[PDB]
Amino acid sequence: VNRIELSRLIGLLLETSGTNKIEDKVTLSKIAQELSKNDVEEKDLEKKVKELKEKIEKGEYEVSDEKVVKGLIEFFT
Amino acid sequence: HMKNPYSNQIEREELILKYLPLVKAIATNIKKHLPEDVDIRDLISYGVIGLIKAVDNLSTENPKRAEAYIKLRIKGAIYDYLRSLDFGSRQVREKERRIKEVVEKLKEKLGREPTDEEVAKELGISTEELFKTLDKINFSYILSLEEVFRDFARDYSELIPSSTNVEEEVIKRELTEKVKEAVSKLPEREKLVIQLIFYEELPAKEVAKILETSVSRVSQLKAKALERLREMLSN
Repeated sequence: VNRIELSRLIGLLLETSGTNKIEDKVTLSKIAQELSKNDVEEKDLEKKVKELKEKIEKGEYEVSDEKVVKGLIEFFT
Repeated sequence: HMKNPYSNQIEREELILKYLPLVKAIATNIKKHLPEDVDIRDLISYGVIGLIKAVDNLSTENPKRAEAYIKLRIKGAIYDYLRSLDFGSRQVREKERRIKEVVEKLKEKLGREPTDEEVAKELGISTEELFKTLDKINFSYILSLEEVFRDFARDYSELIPSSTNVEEEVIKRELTEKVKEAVSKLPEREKLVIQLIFYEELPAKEVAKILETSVSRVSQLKAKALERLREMLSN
């Protein structure tokens, strides 16, 4: 599944007849379903928020142009 | 040295397979700025098409460079699809105006910043409807800013493959410094919101809890900051 299934799904994708766009939309959806099957996104989200808020109120949080630059560049490029 | 067809086929699949986690990571990160209604499977879908195309049009033998290129095409394919949507529509821009007005009207009327429940009330909609609208508005500014960053990428992704590591570092430094110039011209409040959102990778809802304000407030600050950056980098 989390390997065997993906390889099989990619195989169906790269084989396109069978009417591409239609079939592929489903195959692509299945690939997406496999990649986000065990999703429990928030790992330390709640703690990170608290730690950050507590640090901002304690006046212990540095806002630098470097970090903002790293943020934007990493996100867009 | 020539290569057999079965081999080419397998190398390709392994390469696709190898980067699928990257498509997930990128879609998830972009999802933090999208209205809840946008299906991550759509993002991943387009992201995979982008991945396959990048793998095929690949010839660079500097792995880290192959990856940076793969990453770039994935984001590109996802933004290509999101931009084909109604994010920059007039109806969205109109709602943004109405919301700003409502917010400002409540600010004076209450002497304080309104809550999201209060903003949605003066508008005659649910808070879920409001959160969606603020997400579409904010995403429009993300798209516009992406157009700028893509203009840069469209140029340097044509140079780096035939450039040396030292030259690549120079090209990258010119980009970081150009962004650093624009960032420096942001108000303390906006800069702080931008850092929590992009450097800390926190959705607006989480930023609202940290700054002890409303989502509507964090959203206007994000939109304003994003608008500034676009004009700054465009000039």
